[PDB]
Amino acid sequence: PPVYRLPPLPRLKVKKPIIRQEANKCLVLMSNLLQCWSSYGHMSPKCAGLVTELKSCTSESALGKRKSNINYHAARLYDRINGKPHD
Amino acid sequence: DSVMRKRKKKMKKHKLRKRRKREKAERRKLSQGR
Amino acid sequence: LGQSTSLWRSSTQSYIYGEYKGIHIIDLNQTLSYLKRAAKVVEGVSESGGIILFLGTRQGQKRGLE
Amino acid sequence: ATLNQIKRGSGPPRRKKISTAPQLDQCPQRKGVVLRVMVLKPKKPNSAQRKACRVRLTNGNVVSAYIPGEGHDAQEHSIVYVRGGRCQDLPGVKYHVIRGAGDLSGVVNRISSRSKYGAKKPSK
Amino acid sequence: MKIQTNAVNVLQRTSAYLKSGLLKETPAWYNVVASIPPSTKFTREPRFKNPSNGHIIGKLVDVTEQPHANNKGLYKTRPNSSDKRVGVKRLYRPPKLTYVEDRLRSLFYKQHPWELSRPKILVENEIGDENYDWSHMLQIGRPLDGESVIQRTMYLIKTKQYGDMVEAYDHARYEFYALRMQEETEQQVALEEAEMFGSLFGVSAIEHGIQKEQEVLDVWEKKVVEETELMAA
Amino acid sequence: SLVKLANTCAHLQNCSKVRVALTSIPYTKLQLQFAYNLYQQGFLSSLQKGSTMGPDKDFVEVTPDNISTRRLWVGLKYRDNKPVLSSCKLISKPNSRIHLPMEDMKKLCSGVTIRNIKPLQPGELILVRAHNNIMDINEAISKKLDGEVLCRVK
RNA sequence: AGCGUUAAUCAUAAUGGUUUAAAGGAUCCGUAGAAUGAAUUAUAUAUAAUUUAGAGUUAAUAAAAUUAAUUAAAGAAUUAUAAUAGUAAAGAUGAAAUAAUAAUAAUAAUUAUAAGACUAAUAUAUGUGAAAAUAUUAAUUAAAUAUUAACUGACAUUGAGGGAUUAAAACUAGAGUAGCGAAACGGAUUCGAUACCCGUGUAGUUCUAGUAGUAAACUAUGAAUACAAUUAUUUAUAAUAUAUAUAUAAAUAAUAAAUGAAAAUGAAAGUAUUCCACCUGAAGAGUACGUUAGCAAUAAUGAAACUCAAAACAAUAGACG
RNA sequence: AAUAUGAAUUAAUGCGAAGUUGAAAUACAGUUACCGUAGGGGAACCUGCGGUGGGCUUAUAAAUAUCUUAAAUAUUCUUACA
Ligand SMILES: [Mg+2]
Ligand SMILES: [Mg+2]
Ligand SMILES: [Mg+2]
Ligand SMILES: [Mg+2]
Ligand SMILES: [Mg+2]
Ligand SMILES: [Mg+2]
Ligand SMILES: [Mg+2]
Ligand SMILES: [Mg+2]
Ligand SMILES: [Mg+2]
Ligand SMILES: [Mg+2]
Ligand SMILES: [Mg+2]
Ligand SMILES: [Mg+2]
Ligand SMILES: [Mg+2]
Ligand SMILES: [Mg+2]
Ligand SMILES: [Mg+2]
Ligand SMILES: [Mg+2]
Ligand SMILES: [Mg+2]
Ligand SMILES: [Mg+2]
Ligand SMILES: [Mg+2]
Ligand SMILES: [Mg+2]
Ligand SMILES: [Mg+2]
Ligand SMILES: [Mg+2]
Ligand SMILES: [Mg+2]
Ligand SMILES: [Mg+2]
Ligand SMILES: [Mg+2]
Ligand SMILES: [Mg+2]
Ligand SMILES: [Mg+2]
Ligand SMILES: [Mg+2]
Ligand SMILES: [Mg+2]
Ligand SMILES: [Mg+2]
Ligand SMILES: [Mg+2]
Ligand SMILES: [Mg+2]
Ligand SMILES: [Mg+2]
Ligand SMILES: [Mg+2]
Ligand SMILES: [Mg+2]
Repeated sequence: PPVYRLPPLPRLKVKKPIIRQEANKCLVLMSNLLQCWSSYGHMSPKCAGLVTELKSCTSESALGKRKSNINYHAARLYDRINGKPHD
Repeated sequence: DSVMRKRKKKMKKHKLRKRRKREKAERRKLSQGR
Repeated sequence: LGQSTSLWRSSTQSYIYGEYKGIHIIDLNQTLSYLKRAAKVVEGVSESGGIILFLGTRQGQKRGLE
Repeated sequence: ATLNQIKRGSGPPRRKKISTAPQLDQCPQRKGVVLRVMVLKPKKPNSAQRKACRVRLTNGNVVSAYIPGEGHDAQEHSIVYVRGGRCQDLPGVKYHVIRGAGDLSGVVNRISSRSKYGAKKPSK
Repeated sequence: MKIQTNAVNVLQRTSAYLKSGLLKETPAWYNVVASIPPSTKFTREPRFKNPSNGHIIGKLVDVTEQPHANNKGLYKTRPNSSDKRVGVKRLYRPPKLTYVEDRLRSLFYKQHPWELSRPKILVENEIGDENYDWSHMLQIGRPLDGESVIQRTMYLIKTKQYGDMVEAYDHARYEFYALRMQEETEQQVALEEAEMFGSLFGVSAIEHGIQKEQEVLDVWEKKVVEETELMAA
Repeated sequence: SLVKLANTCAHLQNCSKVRVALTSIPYTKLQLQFAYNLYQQGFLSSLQKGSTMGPDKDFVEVTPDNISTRRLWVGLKYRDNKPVLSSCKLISKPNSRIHLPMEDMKKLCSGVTIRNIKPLQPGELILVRAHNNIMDINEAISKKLDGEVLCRVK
């Protein structure tokens, strides 16, 4: 296969350490409720428990719950892992 | 030439072109019949 | 067992015996002679009462160094 | 810079002189007649009022000559001798009127550097 | 990296200091270094033999040295393109060490994959101390493996009992097999004996394996349930 | 030829720079003579005929069958982390070839710049061709040979 | 017994340079060269006879389908016209308007004709070409790689003058003209807006035959030869016992050394040799005058006076956006 | 015929003086800047066409990893053992 060797870089590091955390539960519930209220008119009792669940979630604060360290291993091992020729 | 230095040359060339445009009728008069 | 074929400082060419298993192999008669020479100078400074300093930054080396 | 190129005209550039005073015509002084006598504004940024003059030399060509010293006696026709100095702050004047000789008189009450101007020795 | 003058010319630099009077007292090492001089001759030295094979590096086969006709029946009357190129880099680049035994090793483990599963200690005991007569396979310090076979093959080749290499290899293989079978029988019968005389083994190998699998499965199950729940939501 | 000589000099310099031990040169008469002169003065450790691939152990006669593949192998020389043959500047270049009489050579030897040659140095060797035979400039003076000032090694 | 000053002469850096500071010709071809250029021996730098290592010639065997010129095809769309049914907006922009937009029935949609001009992916301009250039398909003619075999026997290198090709714009004819689009006109924007945005859109862009010979024609790096330390990538060649690990070359990417004002160059910006081009402070100036060439625009050639002690590059640390 | 000097009027250019009109360039300089060329504009300039970088190489993750005697054995060992 085609290998791709980089040039000498200043610092191997992920550009942005997106953590990729899970979406909020309260937001999901709110979206579900919105979807339900699309159908079934304005406020029918099919979404009677969903609204209650949303209220329970968003009682203390609007959202329920409130970093990736990959730099350390890349930073550490860049100089080793290089195919940089000798001094 | 850097770009800054080139810009003086460019300006000179433009001025020359302008002069030539101005002195077209005069040049024509000078050229024909002498 | 020398470093590797791709991690070669050609400055060290005289010392190496040949390559095998994708690895330069150090001429060991040469190694022996240099070791003896080194050993003799180590002995000499110890005899003269000199300060010998053993420097070894790698992981496992500490105890033997001490 | 190849050997052949050098042979057919190439080498280090040589400069002798471009003559500081061309209008003087390869000689120490020339006599001239003053035409007008001015007061020039110097170049930036040093400022004064420089007592220059315009002089038609004997060879024919006309020249802007500086007049040194405190006091200058020069009319619109005075006999004046020009030498090849240069007034550095005034642009376009590359000459000095030599001051002891001609209708240009020696600078008055000069004690230091008297030969540089016209000044005679006071003689006690 | 440039060849450093200042690492090996130490005594000269100090001798100068001593001469000057910059140094009042001589170092401890000074006399010792004078007695035992450094190399200071950091050359690229050429090599003319491959040590493993014994091939000649430097020489060139001439047109006069090849009188007879070539493959495709053409007589060499001129030097070729490669015979004119100055092959100096071959003298200096270190030789690729080749052994006939490597090919035999490769063959053996192709023929016997499960010989790879027999663990191999690579940490050498005194290489000088050993003294193996390859008349037979079973040496004392050495275990029974493909290596021993190969050594036996080489011995046979040397002695010319089997002139052909392949036949010698086969013979060595057949010697090995009998020994392996004997080893296999030994362990089984020892196990049988142990069973007979009331020996008690707490964890058998298969039981151990099952236990090992069980923990992994338990780990998987909890994770898998969580994943299914996530998928549902 | 003189271009060849310059090329071999350049090659020698290159080899001195990187510290190779044993170096090939083209197999010509002038070149061989030059190499022999260097050896005798003490710049080369070894001098031996051989193939394009390496120096020859035994004698091999050179013919039209070999000649294209033939080569002159030469051992370089180092001492106390310094190469012996530092330089190989030639004097008579192909375009401006210079031919001195004996007096001019004497003057050069005794510290006089001649025909824009820096006069010869303490541990230097100016080689001189005289009737297709390369010599030291001092040797040429002694024998009294008006010759081409070939090259300069230090 | 002169000292000043002016006017002059000699010395005071080429023991130089041209990627980025002045300075590589747009590119090749090739004449002269009083330029340079292999091997061995023998004659008294040359002649002579021998060599094949440079440079060629012709085969054979592998590969490759590229670059020219010419001829013949293909394709998505675009605009225009017409029909169908269908309904009030459409198109545009930062937001708006003006317009061959639309209640004369559009726009969108579906069809159906025509016209030009372009060539999605593959694509890396990888590669190929002397350089300009060059990627839809096919054919024709031309030229092209490597290794072997044989032959020629230095026939070579570079190349002033010269010659040929040379993007875009421009020009002269004759076709062509969908889209784009200098100019022009109109609408916006703006204090103003001879602009940036939008709309009509003529030259032009297209072809055929020419003229012209310039571009940041750039790798801002002339051509050739010999040589020098490593690694990784591909590509091709040979052997290996077709798929392995090996030997070669070739290119590309990191470097060592070396060079360098440094940035950095890295088989050249290194070590050397040869040949050609070109530079010698900045302004004035690639201007004027003159000459040659062109249908012309213009192209080449190319001064001086006047005026300054400036002017320029690499890198450094800030401030600033 | 060539050369030199003069010429009403007229053009370029230099130096000084820092006035007016804009704000073209340097940062993404507020439309990337410049080369060639053509057309237009009080003036810098604007616009078309191809070229160039002396502007964007300024380039920096879709994440999960394994079984053999855990010790009366390894871990201790100071020229001993063999
Ligand atoms: Mg320049
Ligand atoms: Mg004074
Ligand atoms: Mg006095
Ligand atoms: Mg000089
Ligand atoms: Mg330079
Ligand atoms: Mg060029
Ligand atoms: Mg140029
Ligand atoms: Mg070229
Ligand atoms: Mg395409
Ligand atoms: Mg040529
Ligand atoms: Mg183009
Ligand atoms: Mg055109
Ligand atoms: Mg036309
Ligand atoms: Mg428009
Ligand atoms: Mg033409
Ligand atoms: Mg032009
Ligand atoms: Mg040009
Ligand atoms: Mg181009
Ligand atoms: Mg370095
Ligand atoms: Mg140099
Ligand atoms: Mg680099
Ligand atoms: Mg003239
Ligand atoms: Mg012109
Ligand atoms: Mg006349
Ligand atoms: Mg007049
Ligand atoms: Mg204003
Ligand atoms: Mg602009
Ligand atoms: Mg912008
Ligand atoms: Mg601006
Ligand atoms: Mg701008
Ligand atoms: Mg603006
Ligand atoms: Mg406009
Ligand atoms: Mg443009
Ligand atoms: Mg910029
Ligand atoms: Mg940049």
